[PDB]
Amino acid sequence: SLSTEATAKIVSEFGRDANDTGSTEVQVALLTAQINHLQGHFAEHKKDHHSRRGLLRMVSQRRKLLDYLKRKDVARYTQLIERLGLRR
Amino acid sequence: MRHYEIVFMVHPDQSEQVPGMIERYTAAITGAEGKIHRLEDWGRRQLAYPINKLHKAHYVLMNVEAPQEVIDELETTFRFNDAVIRSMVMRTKHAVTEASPMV
Amino acid sequence: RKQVSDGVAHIHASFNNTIVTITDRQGNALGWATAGGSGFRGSRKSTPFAAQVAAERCADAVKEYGIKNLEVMVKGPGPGRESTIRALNAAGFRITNITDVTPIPHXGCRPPKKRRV
Amino acid sequence: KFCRFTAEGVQEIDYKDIATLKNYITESGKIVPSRITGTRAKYQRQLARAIKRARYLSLLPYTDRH
Amino acid sequence: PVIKVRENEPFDVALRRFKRSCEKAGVLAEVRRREFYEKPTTERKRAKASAVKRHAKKLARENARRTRLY
Amino acid sequence: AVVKCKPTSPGRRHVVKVVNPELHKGKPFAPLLEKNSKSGGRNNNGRITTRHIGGGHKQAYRIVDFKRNKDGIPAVVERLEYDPNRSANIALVLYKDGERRYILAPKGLKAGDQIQSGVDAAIKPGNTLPMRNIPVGSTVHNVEMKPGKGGQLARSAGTYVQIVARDGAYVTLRLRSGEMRKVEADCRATLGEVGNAEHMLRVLGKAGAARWRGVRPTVRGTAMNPVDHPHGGGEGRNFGKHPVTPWGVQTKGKKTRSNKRTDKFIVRRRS
RNA sequence: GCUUGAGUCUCGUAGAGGGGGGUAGAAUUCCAGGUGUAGCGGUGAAAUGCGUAGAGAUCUGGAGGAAUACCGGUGGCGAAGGCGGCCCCCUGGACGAAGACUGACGCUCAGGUGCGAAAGCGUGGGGAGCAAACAGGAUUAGAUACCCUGGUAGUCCACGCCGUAAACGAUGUCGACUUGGAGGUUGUGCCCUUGAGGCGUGGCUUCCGGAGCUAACGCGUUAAGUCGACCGCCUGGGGAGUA
RNA sequence: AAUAUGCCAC
Ligand SMILES: [Mg+2]
Ligand SMILES: [Mg+2]
Ligand SMILES: [Mg+2]
Ligand SMILES: [Mg+2]
Ligand SMILES: [Mg+2]
Ligand SMILES: [Mg+2]
Ligand SMILES: [Mg+2]
Ligand SMILES: [Mg+2]
Ligand SMILES: [Mg+2]
Ligand SMILES: [Mg+2]
Ligand SMILES: [Mg+2]
Ligand SMILES: [Mg+2]
Ligand SMILES: [Mg+2]
Ligand SMILES: [Mg+2]
Ligand SMILES: [Mg+2]
Ligand SMILES: [Mg+2]
Ligand SMILES: [Mg+2]
Ligand SMILES: [Mg+2]
Ligand SMILES: [Mg+2]
Ligand SMILES: [Mg+2]
Ligand SMILES: [Mg+2]
Ligand SMILES: [Mg+2]
Ligand SMILES: [Mg+2]
Ligand SMILES: [Mg+2]
Ligand SMILES: [Mg+2]
Ligand SMILES: [Mg+2]
Ligand SMILES: [Mg+2]
Ligand SMILES: [Mg+2]
Ligand SMILES: [Mg+2]
Ligand SMILES: [Mg+2]
Repeated sequence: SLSTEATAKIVSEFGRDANDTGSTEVQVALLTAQINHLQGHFAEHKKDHHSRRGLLRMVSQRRKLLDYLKRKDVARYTQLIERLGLRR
Repeated sequence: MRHYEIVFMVHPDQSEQVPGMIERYTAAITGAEGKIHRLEDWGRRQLAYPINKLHKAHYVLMNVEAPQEVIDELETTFRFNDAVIRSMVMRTKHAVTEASPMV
Repeated sequence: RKQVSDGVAHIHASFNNTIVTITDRQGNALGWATAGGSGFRGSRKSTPFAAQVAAERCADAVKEYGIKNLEVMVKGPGPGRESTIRALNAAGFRITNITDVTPIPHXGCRPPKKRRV
Repeated sequence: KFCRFTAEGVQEIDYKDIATLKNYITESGKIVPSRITGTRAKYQRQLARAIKRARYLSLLPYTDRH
Repeated sequence: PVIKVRENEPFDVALRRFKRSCEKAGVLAEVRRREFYEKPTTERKRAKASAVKRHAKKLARENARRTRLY
Repeated sequence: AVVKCKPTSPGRRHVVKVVNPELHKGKPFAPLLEKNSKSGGRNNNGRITTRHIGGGHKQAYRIVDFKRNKDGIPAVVERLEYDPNRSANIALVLYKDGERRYILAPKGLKAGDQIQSGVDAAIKPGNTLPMRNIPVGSTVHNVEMKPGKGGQLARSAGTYVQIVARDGAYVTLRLRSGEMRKVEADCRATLGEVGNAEHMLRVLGKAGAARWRGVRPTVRGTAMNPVDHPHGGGEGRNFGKHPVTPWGVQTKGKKTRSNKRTDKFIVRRRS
């Protein structure tokens, strides 16, 4: 659960329009922000398996969106992974 | 900034020290920038069951808009303060500024 | 020897025996009687008549304290909840309070395993 | 004979109103079932929560005999 | 289940009122329930069975209301 | 960190070592060291009083402050250090007036932590207060038995003493042995357990690891000869004796406390 | 290219969903003491056991562990295993209304990886109650059982491992279509909230039953009906899920 | 409360 202001910042810094909340890079950036936030939580709650399942679901959704972006428009994918610091 | 409802019941012998408790607690919250939204002293009420063999105690209600941090220092305050015989702090959906049903 | 006037009668009626104890209002026991001590073994030890006899015997054993009225506190699920109080009032104490004080854990420990007779 | 809280529009049973809370506890301090009291399920859950909080705050007994 | 014998309340009616207060509290039912430990599987099974039999009885009741016997 | 070793050799096969990485790797603080010569278990008569002691690595005594006298002056934990003289680790702290000192390291302490002693000290781990000010139900360490004498109870690694009650000028404590002892209310104590709680998980793995700590071999009594030990003697592996110390006192279960001077401070034995 | 699949955002919603920390009262047990006597406890009867060294009962004050009466509901949440006192911190999912956004980004899944009741194992703790093992009493032809009286591991915690259950709605996941009725629970809209009313619409869930299907029993819009996609699995019984 | 068993074509 990202804060509403954090979601707004991510949309504003990754999408063409401030109302562009469904763009592929917007979705991937939201997923990456939440995963980075949750890493610290799961460093201290190793036995929170039910939450870890939702984290893994976000991981897989981000992977699917990244594959879609890569096989569609490659340059956007490369710029996105550059701005997000994802290895692949 | 989360809305909290703090109810703490004080040893009757310290009925005179309760105003000092309230002043220092509200000072702490306002210094932490949190706003007290409601505050009412139930006075000394009889107890539905004895606590530490005490049958009466001095109830204090206060609704605040304090950061969770300063709420935690008030938690430790109630813990290590031997006069506050029982405390309960609750998250509320919104601030409550009305009048409590016991007024 | 000591005069108490106002006493409390604890009845403890389990499925097998009834213990009736008269105390002052401080828990200091003044006397007691049991269905097993009233001459009942086994099949008969846990019957309302046995509880009645035990209560009568306890009432007579606590006579010289001059007890006039009794609180009554009942514990357990046994048959000796009914005839015991009847026998107390028939003995003559003014029964002013009847309370059930049966322990009911608010969960509590784990009861013994269920029998398979 | 229905749920008084949904008859009144109140959506939370505030635990500080022992005058209302008493209506829904037996004299032995137990909570009265929703079947008996006619309260709908949501307000029965809210009511049980409020009763438990009041019992913690000693505004209600956990039981009659203490 | 605490009662107070009031003014001009005879013993028999005081005992009767105490009996009804004890039954209203249901204490003996809980004590006979707690005498032994019954597994959670047994608790769930017998709760489901009691509910099933109640539903079947009420359906049979308001179905046989529409049945003539003699 | 409890790190098992690898069985690269029979002496290393079973070795388990607690490698704390926060420990200072430099040399200890010089102005608080002292000479500490070994004894071998020999007293001033030169006879072996305590057997099975001798050898071992040379060590230097670290003047650890068990009194926490400097009260009212906050002290910041400069660093944590390895003390050879004890199971626990020590902590070089530095007061605001420029004095450095060593303290027993409580659990969860790090470099940069603030600690304080005195009546008005904040009731937080690492701090030192008298027990009439420490809340009941607390867990403490470095407990004093006489006011101002210095800490003596719960100083080993990972131990702690629970303040279970307060009765007037006394307070009742539960010690690690299970004993229930009365201690004057003005005896100081320090909050929290003692650090290095993993110390008991280390396995020495070989005889040399014991010898490095000055623990000489322990001959079983039954291997001796009847002139040497009550258990000695026998054509074969014989016994038939009730197990006794080398000096004839029964050694299994025969209680030996006899201090009626302090029997009045024991509320309950450890049995 | 498009949007009706899929997904994101905005507002709220209900919940024993999870992890961490604290605390509350009831109760059993034990310890110290007071009153107080000869029984208690147990059973189908009985005895072992407890008790005149003063039990049981009753009262006071402590200690400690475990589980959360009533609410409680073929109620709720969860992918499953499962989860129920209260409070706080971190956190996952579902759902509804209106709009905007992306534009097939989807469904399934061999091998792989994760989770996975209980019992069990390793280390360190803890240990009230219950209780395999065990011992005694009884029952019996015998009774290494049921019953009784005690009782250890273990149930509890931290971490690690096991990876199995009648792990079951014995019913793989996803999607579409095909008469109903009575509920339960959770939102949302209209009016009249004109008496908590009706009138719709969503989500999940329980019972009965229609066509159809089934060997029958039965399932029956939450299909075992009519179809599509992918995967798993079966080929007489025993041997054997064993070597 | 205890109440074990039933081999000779059909
Ligand atoms: Mg039994
Ligand atoms: Mg010398
Ligand atoms: Mg030695
Ligand atoms: Mg040795
Ligand atoms: Mg020998
Ligand atoms: Mg020899
Ligand atoms: Mg010699
Ligand atoms: Mg010698
Ligand atoms: Mg000799
Ligand atoms: Mg020899
Ligand atoms: Mg020899
Ligand atoms: Mg030999
Ligand atoms: Mg021999
Ligand atoms: Mg597979
Ligand atoms: Mg287990
Ligand atoms: Mg084993
Ligand atoms: Mg184990
Ligand atoms: Mg163990
Ligand atoms: Mg034990
Ligand atoms: Mg036996
Ligand atoms: Mg047994
Ligand atoms: Mg299987
Ligand atoms: Mg199951
Ligand atoms: Mg099932
Ligand atoms: Mg199966
Ligand atoms: Mg799948
Ligand atoms: Mg569901
Ligand atoms: Mg059907
Ligand atoms: Mg079929
Ligand atoms: Mg096999």
